[PDB]
Formats: sequence, structure tokens, C-alpha cells
Amino acid sequence: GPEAFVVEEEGMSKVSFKITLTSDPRLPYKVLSVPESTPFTAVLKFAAEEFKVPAATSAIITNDGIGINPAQTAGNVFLKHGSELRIIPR
Repeated sequence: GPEAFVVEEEGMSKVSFKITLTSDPRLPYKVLSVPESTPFTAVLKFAAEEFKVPAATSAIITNDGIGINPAQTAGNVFLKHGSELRIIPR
């Protein structure tokens, strides 16, 4: 019967973030894409590499300026915060 048809999961396999270095008034950005299951620590590592800044002294925050727990997936960050993120010194 109809109870036997279930939407078990839904998502998007490729997650894209537009990460802006907002301390620089030219607002340099990178659009980075990663698998949905990518640990967010690896997104910070990728972004720091592309911006040529040390991952250890950098952080990624939401467009609204709030911190993100790194121990979650890229897909979950996108679900909560959308695509626009900022890279800042920590």
C-alpha cells in the first residue's frame, strides 16, 4: 500500500560555496565545489589553499557573520547557510 513508498533521502551530490575574503574591499572570491559528504574541515583546507593563507589561522563564517561547527558535512552547512560564506583571520 501507499505506506510502502518512501522518500528515504534527498539532496544534491555536488555542493558549491562562494567564499569571499571580506577584509579586502575588492571582495576577492572563489566558488568551490565538493561532494556533499565532504567534511567541512576539508572545505576550510581547500579554501585556505586557494586563497594562499594558513588554514590554522583562518576561519569560514556565514554571510551573516556567525561561526560554523567544523564537524559536519558540506551538505549540512549548505542546507543551514546557503552558498555565501566569508573567509576571515582567526
